[PDB]
Amino acid sequence: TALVCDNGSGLVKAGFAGDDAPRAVFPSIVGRPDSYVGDEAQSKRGILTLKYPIEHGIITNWDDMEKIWHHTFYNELRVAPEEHPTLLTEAPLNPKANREKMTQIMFETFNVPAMYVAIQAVLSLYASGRTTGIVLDSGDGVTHNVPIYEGYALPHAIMRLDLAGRDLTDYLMKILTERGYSFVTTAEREIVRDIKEKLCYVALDFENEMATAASSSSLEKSYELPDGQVITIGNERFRCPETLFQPSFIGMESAGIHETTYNSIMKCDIDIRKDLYANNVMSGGTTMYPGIADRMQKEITALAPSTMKIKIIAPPERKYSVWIGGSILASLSTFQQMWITKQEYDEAGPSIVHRKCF
Amino acid sequence: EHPEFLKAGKEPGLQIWRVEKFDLVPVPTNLYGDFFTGDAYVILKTVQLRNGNLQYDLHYWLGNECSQDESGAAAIFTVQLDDYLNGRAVQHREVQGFESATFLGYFKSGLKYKKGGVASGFKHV
Ligand SMILES: Nc1ncnc2c1ncn2[C@@H]1O[C@H](COP(=O)(O)OP(=O)(O)OP(=O)(O)O)[C@@H](O)[C@H]1O
Ligand SMILES: [Ca+2]
Ligand SMILES: [Ca+2]
Ligand SMILES: [Ca+2]
Repeated sequence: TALVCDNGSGLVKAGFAGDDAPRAVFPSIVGRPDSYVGDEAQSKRGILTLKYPIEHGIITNWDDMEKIWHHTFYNELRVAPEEHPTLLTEAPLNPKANREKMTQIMFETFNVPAMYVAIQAVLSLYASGRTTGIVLDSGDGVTHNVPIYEGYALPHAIMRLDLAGRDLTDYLMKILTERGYSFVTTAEREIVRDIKEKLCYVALDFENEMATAASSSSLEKSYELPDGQVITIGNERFRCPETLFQPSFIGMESAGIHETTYNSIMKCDIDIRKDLYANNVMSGGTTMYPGIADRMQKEITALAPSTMKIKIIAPPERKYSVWIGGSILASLSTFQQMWITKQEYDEAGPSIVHRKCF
Repeated sequence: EHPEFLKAGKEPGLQIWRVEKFDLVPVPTNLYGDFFTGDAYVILKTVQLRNGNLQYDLHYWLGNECSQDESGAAAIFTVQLDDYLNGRAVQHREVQGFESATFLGYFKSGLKYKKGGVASGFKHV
């Protein structure tokens, strides 16, 4: 049985190929005073220094990443990695040296019999039953637009936006404090993250919603804190994820996700653009806000020629789309010869990844 | 190296496979046109070119009740088959009830739907 590991900036999603979901999902955090990983590192944070080995989807601390992988194999999946072919995922535009490093560690440290690296956004498109479309992938650290044609991403047209879940959590903290409460500490950050995931939504028309919020209490919701206190959240519910469409909310001069999507499509060959417009696939935890698909449909419609057929696809399981695509791919009868084997690695070294894995 | 890849697009005509538990399985020629709505299929139409070469259109057909592993596999198999044919196939996504005119054209007595199909390849978590 093959393994599938999807490493993100905020969360590791890991499991077995052929399963419909990852069996292990945990924070991508390593703590040192001789090391703790994930939830156990968070609960003991007062006595250690915490580090995130993945920043904006890219691995930047290889010592800490090895610990993430060790913990995944032994503590979470409880496997002997030397027994299992392992599929890993990577960010769009992952540097060549990083790909090689990933390969080196898997074969030389964990001694896997076989490995493969796949682009996250491409796996999500496959999971939606598509070979052509544009993916909006938004997680905890980074947001990408990735146009894909007949199975393969178009590198020149990929857009990166350094605004995701973490920033939205921090912003909700700020505007709840401005409302009258006080959310500031690291323990209060975890509470706000839960409020975000439970109560936030995207307004179809933001200014209309801001008017409804000030004239009525129909959009207000109550949330019980862990100490027992009950708070009321009003326009903050939709103002938080509006930041995705209006990055100026947190002082960013970047275009919103609707504009980056349009921009990405417009960088692609004119003959494929229609297929892109009709296949906008959303993936990642930060696309989980209710109403996001309806709003994107509205915004892209306003940007495109009036006769353009536009469709936004937002699968309920899109938190795990990348992982599920990997599970499907690694399970295929045809995938057996696509793995990089230990033998092939011994013959060719780490550069084999550039020839075997697009 | 997959047996069915070796057989794909050797001569003009129509070839149909069904996604069955992460594998591509040939559909009996007598059963062409009768699609299980709980399943996904890969269809290759091969046309003789005047130039001696062959023209390839790959269509992946997705039944209303097919499982995520089946629709996912049908799409990936399509990419892999296209790659195997040196990129020369044109890929088409065909959704039950919304199939293209050319796809519907392949079945001279008209395509029909039937409820049911093969079980999912996924292990449930
Ligand atoms: N229902 C929800 N609504 C809004 N946000 C959510 C929801 N569920 C999860 N999130 C957010 O999604 C983020 C994690 O998603 P994901 O696992 O796709 O990111 P990642 O892969 O760790 O990061 P990246 O892809 O940026 O490297 C967190 O910020 C989390 O708060
Ligand atoms: Ca991710
Ligand atoms: Ca089926
Ligand atoms: Ca092609």
